Amino acid sequence: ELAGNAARDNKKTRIIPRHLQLAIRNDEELNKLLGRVTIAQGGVLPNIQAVLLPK
Amino acid sequence: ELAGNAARDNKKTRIIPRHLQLAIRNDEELNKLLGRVTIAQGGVLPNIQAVLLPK
Amino acid sequence: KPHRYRPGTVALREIRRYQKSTELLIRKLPFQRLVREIAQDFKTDLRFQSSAVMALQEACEAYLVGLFEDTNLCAIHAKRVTIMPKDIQLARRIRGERA
Amino acid sequence: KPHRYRPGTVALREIRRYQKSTELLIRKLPFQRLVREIAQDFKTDLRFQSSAVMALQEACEAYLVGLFEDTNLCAIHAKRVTIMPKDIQLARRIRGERA
Amino acid sequence: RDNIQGITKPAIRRLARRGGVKRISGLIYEETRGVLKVFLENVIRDAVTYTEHAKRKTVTAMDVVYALKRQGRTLYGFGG
Amino acid sequence: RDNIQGITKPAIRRLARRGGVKRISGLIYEETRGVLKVFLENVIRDAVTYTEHAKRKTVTAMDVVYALKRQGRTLYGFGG
DNA sequence: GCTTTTTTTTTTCACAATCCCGGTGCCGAGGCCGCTCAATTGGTCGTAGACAGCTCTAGCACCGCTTAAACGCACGTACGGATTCCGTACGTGCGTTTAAGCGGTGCTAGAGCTGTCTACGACCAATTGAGCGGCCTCGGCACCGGGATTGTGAAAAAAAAAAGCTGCA
DNA sequence: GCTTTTTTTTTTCACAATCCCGGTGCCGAGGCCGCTCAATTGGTCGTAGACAGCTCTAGCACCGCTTAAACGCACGTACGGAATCCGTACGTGCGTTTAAGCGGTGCTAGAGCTGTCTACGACCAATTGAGCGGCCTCGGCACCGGGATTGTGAAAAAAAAAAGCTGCA
Ligand SMILES: [Ca+2]
Ligand SMILES: [Ca+2]
Ligand SMILES: [Ca+2]
Ligand SMILES: [Ca+2]
Repeated sequence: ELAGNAARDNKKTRIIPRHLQLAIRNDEELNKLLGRVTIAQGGVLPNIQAVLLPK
Repeated sequence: ELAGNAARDNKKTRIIPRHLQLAIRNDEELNKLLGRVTIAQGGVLPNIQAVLLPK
Repeated sequence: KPHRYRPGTVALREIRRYQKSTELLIRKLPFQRLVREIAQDFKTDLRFQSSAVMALQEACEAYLVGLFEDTNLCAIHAKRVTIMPKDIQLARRIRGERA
Repeated sequence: KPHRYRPGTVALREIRRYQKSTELLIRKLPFQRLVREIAQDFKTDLRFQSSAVMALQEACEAYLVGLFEDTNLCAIHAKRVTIMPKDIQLARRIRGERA
Repeated sequence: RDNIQGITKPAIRRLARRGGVKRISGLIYEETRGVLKVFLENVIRDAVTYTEHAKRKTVTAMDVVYALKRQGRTLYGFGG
Repeated sequence: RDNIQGITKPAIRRLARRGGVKRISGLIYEETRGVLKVFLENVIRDAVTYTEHAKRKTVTAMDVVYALKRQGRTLYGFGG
């Protein structure tokens, strides 16, 4: 359901690893269920520490 | 073997939980084997970080 | 003059003392009441084996002692000697306990 | 009028780029030869399904990326923006990888 | 009652000492109570779960040992 | 020379980018190589054990998958 | 209040990243085959486990006193953090070199299968000792008091050191 | 050069705390005992995996071309770490307050065991359709191109703070 919505948001009719990764890691509970799991070709959530940005 | 040595070194005849703990954590291999194990009434190895000591 | 140790000297003594020892450092009763109190949220009118409370205490204190080691390393890493909430929080974030 | 970006600006562009992508970031062949090289030390004349070496890479890259996230916090925690070997060492200490 | 205060300041300081801590912020003590509580809730919830599955009205040490093993925090010496 | 040097400074820089790092000491590139070698050592050791146990001279993907699960780093998509 | 430096802010240009076109082309989703073997149906039969019913363990609560431990304040050192300051370790952006990747061919180790055979484990029943719960001694450990040793810290010596004073070839 | 002054440095010197010792007395480690239950011995049947013998998958060797990434190096900005400085948060120690820990008796919920019986899963065979690899086709996604659009910085000239100047209260 969630990965499908991630595919719909990227104008793709096909779910790919990234779409599953984005579904799982933006949802609190799934993320926790699969905390110790790596999703192949999943990548990471766009996230830059605040002190690293410019002013 | 190792828990007996810790006893003898404490001037004691009978192994106790401490003696096991000392024996285990002072051996690199056993400490690995039982890295996620808690030995009740074991206490911790004396270990004060060098920077916290007076000059 | 009345004698006085400098700040840091008794702190080190207390360390040597408690690291030498194995006894539990939380007072058994206030802990037991806390165990019963939390346990009510899940199920009321619960009994506890005495050993179950001791097990729960042995486990709590080993967790927290351990956590203080990691915390003390995080304070040292930021060139501090004093532990702070952010030290505990970082330690826990790295351990994976907290997001 | 030769154009120049300030130190940090391209780094910030690279972060943004790489976070958005999912493609493996180590060159595959030098990786494959490293897997084969280390595999010898346990058993000689070993063959590898291509998918086996790909699993190993997918694995190696996720773990290291993850470790960099934890390392990065250790640097920031010590009021820095530059990661250093001691940051990696604290991280792995707290994760329970090394003693 | 309201027993979390029963984890006193000095008792927190004692644990920290065993953990090698020399100097301790004023803010640590409430922060630690939070962690300790979170820790207990999780361990106990699983213990109680085991108790309820066994159709019992009394938590055993095994319930707690089994719960602790479930949290990757194995405990030896209480029938484990 | 060492295949470990085949994991180049630019590849390392990319990995740390994906992990949100902005600025990187020179020393890290060796340090990283150390960690990575130890990581592979540990995972490959256990995989090959599964291979030697299966009486094969070919390490399958599954061999790695079981090795990565044992090491607490479960892996999806490769015949899990 | 003024001048004299440096900030911080505000206002043009530049360069990548992106959306929106449009068109093109490749292969792998997607779904249709046609068995096939693994799930449904039906039936018989054992025993795992719900339930009652009982024992009797251990969990609970409650009083009462002692004393250690916790609680709150006064006091003050050393700590954390803010600033300024300097050196060069890193990031940037060029050109220069190199080998990763692509696509293709050519070999064959060895994964992985089929079929046959039997040694090796489940199964059972009789046998029967290793291991259990119960229970009683007795010597190691928990505890105490008292002296010996260790270790900290303040203020008072030894020494070193670092400036002011005199003469000085 | 040497005297004076000054911080270090170093030694004495009290005092708190922690360590060893023997003496004491209590309680669970330890071993013995008698019974019970699970291990062994010695049967038989059955098949699970070792083995040979074959197929043919996909893992390795190797070559040649096209860039794209890796590699040095010239350059400088922005970071790190050092040093100084300072207010107050935390440690230490004091008297005062709390309530844990102690032992005990008194009560009974419920954990736990035993025996009964029956509904429910195992085991089997005959049935048969869902799920299986195996194929074959088209549109969804890579890709290129180009040219807006939007974003995101750098730099350069302006619009405010910083320090420094008085002299001056
Ligand atoms: Ca400081
Ligand atoms: Ca016994
Ligand atoms: Ca077979
Ligand atoms: Ca198919």
